[PDB]
Amino acid sequence: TRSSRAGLQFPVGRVHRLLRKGNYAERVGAGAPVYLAAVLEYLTAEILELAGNAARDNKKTRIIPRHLQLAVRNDEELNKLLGRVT
Amino acid sequence: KRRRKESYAIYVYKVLKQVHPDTGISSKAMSIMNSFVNDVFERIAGEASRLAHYNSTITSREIQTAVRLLLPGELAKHAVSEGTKAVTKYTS
Amino acid sequence: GPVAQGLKEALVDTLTGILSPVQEVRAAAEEQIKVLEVTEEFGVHLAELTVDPQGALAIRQLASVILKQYVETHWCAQSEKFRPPETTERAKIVIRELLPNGLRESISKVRSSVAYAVSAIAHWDWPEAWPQLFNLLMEMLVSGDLNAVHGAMRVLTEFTREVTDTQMPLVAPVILPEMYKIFTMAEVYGIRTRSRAVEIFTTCAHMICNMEELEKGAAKVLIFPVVQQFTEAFVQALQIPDGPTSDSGFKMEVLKAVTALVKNFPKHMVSSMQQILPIVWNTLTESAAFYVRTEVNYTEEVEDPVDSDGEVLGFENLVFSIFEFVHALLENSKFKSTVKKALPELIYYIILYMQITEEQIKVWTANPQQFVEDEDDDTFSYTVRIAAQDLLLAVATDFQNESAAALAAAATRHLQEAEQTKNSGTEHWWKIHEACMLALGSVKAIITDSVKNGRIHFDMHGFLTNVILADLNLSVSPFLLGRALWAASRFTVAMSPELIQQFLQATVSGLHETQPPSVRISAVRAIWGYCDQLKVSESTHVLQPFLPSILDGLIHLAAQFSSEVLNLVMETLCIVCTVDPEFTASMESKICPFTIAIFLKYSNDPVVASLAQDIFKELSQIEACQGPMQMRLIPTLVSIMQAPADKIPAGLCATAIDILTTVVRNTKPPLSQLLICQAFPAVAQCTLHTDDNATMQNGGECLRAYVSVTLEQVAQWHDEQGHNGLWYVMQVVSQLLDPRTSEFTAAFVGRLVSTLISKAGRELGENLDQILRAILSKMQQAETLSVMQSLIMVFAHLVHTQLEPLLEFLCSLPGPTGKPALEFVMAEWTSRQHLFYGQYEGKVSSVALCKLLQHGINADDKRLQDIRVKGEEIYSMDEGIRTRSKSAKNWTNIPLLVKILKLIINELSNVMEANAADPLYQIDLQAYLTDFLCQFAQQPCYIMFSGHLNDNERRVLQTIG
Repeated sequence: TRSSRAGLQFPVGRVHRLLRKGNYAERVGAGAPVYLAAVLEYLTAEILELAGNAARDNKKTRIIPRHLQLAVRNDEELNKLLGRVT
Repeated sequence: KRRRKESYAIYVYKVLKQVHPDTGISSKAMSIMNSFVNDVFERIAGEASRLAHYNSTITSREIQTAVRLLLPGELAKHAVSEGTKAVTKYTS
Repeated sequence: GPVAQGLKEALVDTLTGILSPVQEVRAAAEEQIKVLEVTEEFGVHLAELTVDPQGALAIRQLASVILKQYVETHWCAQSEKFRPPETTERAKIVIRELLPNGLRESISKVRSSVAYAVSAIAHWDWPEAWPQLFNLLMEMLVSGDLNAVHGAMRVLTEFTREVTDTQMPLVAPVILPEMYKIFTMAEVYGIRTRSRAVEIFTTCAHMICNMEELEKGAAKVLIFPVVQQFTEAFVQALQIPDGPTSDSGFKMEVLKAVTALVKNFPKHMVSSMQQILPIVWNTLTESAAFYVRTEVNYTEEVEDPVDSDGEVLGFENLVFSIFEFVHALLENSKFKSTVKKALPELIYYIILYMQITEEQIKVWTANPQQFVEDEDDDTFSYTVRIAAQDLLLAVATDFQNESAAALAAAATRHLQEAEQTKNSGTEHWWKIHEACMLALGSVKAIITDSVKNGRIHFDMHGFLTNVILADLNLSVSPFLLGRALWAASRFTVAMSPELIQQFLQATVSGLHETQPPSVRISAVRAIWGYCDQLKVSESTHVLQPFLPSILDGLIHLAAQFSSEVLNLVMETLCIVCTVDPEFTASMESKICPFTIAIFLKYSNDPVVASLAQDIFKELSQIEACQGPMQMRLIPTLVSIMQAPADKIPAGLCATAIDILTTVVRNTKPPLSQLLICQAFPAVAQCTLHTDDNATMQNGGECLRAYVSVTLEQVAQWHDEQGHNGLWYVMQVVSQLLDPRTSEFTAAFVGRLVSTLISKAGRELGENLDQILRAILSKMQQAETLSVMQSLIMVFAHLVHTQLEPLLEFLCSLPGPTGKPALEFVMAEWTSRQHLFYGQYEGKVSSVALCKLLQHGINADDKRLQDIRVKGEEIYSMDEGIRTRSKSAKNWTNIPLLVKILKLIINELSNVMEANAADPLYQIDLQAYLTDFLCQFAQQPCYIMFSGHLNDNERRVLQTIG
């Protein structure tokens, strides 16, 4: 229900514990996992949308690793984002 | 190869069925998504962590900031739009 | 056709030519096939040559090798490593009709290649272009030809990983029953084939898990009834000793399948756990005994008196899967109780797995850098030893008190058994001491806390004396001696004064060059631990007499090692400098020349430069060091800043400036002529002549430090031309705000301008306007938040000191707009206020907005009122994730004062959430904002302001009144 009242599919609870269980900080607000979870969820929706778009553009019904690859590279911002994160 | 710690597959799958309800995802593609989500988390958790000293207490402000240090252009704007909408409904 | 039959004879001729000893025929055949590759039926002919069972093996082998590579590179035009031409629909149909029969081939190498090619095709063609592939492979399994099942199973491993939720309802019910037959018929099918059956089970289960936890009713109908039969078969197979029907790799796959079911279908396997746990426990303990005999204490040089047909492959990977199974139980709210109950025995066997192996001894002795890297707490290495240690840290974090009592009982037993082993003449008895000391030190906080509060039975003083101290005076292995120095430093809090004296003495002895590198490295870590713990405890007095010998030991070690050992010595040298400032000052004459030499020698390495910088910082903060070190360090920094940019390594100059800034920031004015007449000009000149953004920014922060610390001396200094210090600051402020250069040149200029205005400003007062015009022109170019915040903060500061002149000035020019510059500043400021970061920068901006709002109301300053800005984006709550594409397929404009009121309410929200988890510094922002809003809500203007607030903003106001 914690993710449900945040309108999120991704798990606010588990994100909260991953933050606490890490040597990141010694205090974390209830609003941090909510925000971060929505961001993680927003990014996967953006990648899945473009990767599924590419799969649909080849009249395929399954996303495969090449479709994720095309979605990222053929989008300037997602390409820019994945270079700094890798 | 210690303990790609978390498994977000079931949640990646839910989000997939909202943007493309009739499209599937293969095992290797899902594993890549899970690695990606795990990486973006550890990077936002690195910036938002080092920044808590410039401001040691992480909240919706310091991950929103680390989200803008890291995301470029519209990805950063929409991310903050989806993030702030979550916290708003979460506190309603 | 006749041309295809001749193009195939050409292929055969080229293949036979590639298989010839005469290099001429092979070099020609190479150029030939470079052209045949572009033929339409190239792959078709290769497919025929490979599948037909009567051809020559040397041809079939070759056609299959090239067939695999052809399909990998030509089958899909959207492939990454695509090579034209794309296989035509005509050719694909033929090749798809052709290869399946080749999976029945008697020869293994050919059957495997045919299978690899079939999997490559299915990746692209299933289910749209090859709808019959699944029904086709199932036929091969049940045919009865054992070559058909080997080929089909080798394809089904990859195929099932291609199946999605859409097709799984049609694949899982069919294939899993056949995987059960193959898995349980150990007398018919080989180990590798039954192992592939487990792979396919685990793959289907992962997919079914995704579907089930989205919409319940997918796991009852597809796998749950067969989970019972499989789990039962898995536990039966886990008890099979290595032989004709089982080996480590196979047992690993079974265990991973069981672990996958525990993580994905826990509620459904509660009924079977009573059977699984004892069996995996037998696997855990037996594998420990086998690991210790075959890895830990195995000497390769010993010849067996009796030969065996021995293959024990992938045993290390089985061990890992055992730990993973335990982690799975630990991560379940219902199953973790069984680990908690088993901690004494579990931790006993964990310690066996943690022992140093003979191979590890070989590597670490040969490469001390690996020793530093492998034995770091944040190491990326993954070994049985490290994995075992991680499992210990997990149970110790989840069951703090039960782990302390369990680890005490485990170590006590191990040490008892180790005394017996030692008296039997066994050389490697010490490995149990080393592993116990490692274990206890890894979780030192829970052992000392439980011993202090008398919760556990453990002779701490006996452990320190009879194990740790005793082993320091033994000569059995440098890795025992080194582990003891480390372990002692972890238990500093539990040591008697007599012990801390002996252990510090032993640590200094551990540094000397007569010791092997691992010992000296261990001693360095130990010294770091002592300095860190005795500072926190305010007990550094016991450490003071050892500092002279420690310092000499660290400096001497740095002269013999580079790379990671040196970084460790530099980190430890730095913390040593913070123990006794009196001592550090008396040893400045050697610390500072040493650090400078390191700084320059490894000038190409930023990690060392930053560590050198950390030491310089600690010296700069000690008054008695400043004079002597500056005469030493400043000439070297100046040398760096005047050196040509293309000739010194990247970042050295920027770090040199930061070191200088730290000196200036910490020296009380007046500053030496060394800092004013040599350093200040060099840094100003370096900043004005550099093309590097990092140097420029640091240069400005350095001049800002000069202006902030000793404005008088900056003014009274002149060059030969008459230009004074404030002249150079102005020129730098000009270059940083230059709209023609990068945006980032102004990333920190805001601080310089604000400090310059705060200190001088009046002095050369016409310049102020020229700077503000430059700021505005720079904001037009700037797009990044950090830069914009730096600039906008200049005007935010002026709101507190020159509110009316600011509004007057900003309304007096258009700026880079067709509107008053005041419209431009407030438009950019209000649209970014919600992103500003900084506790200080937040207060300045927050109350500045309150004062802008308070002035625009108490007065009728229509320069503020008449302005309109962006307000909010109106989004629906019953819509999913708003992606960028959803934003182009579809913002309010409101009075400035309304937008400002909202930003203030937002700053209150963020400050409330942060707590619930200029001299303005001391004001409680939450109290001030709370005070401002309550008084604001009662003014008559609030009536129409409230109507503009949204639900979330109104909620925040009800929280306060």
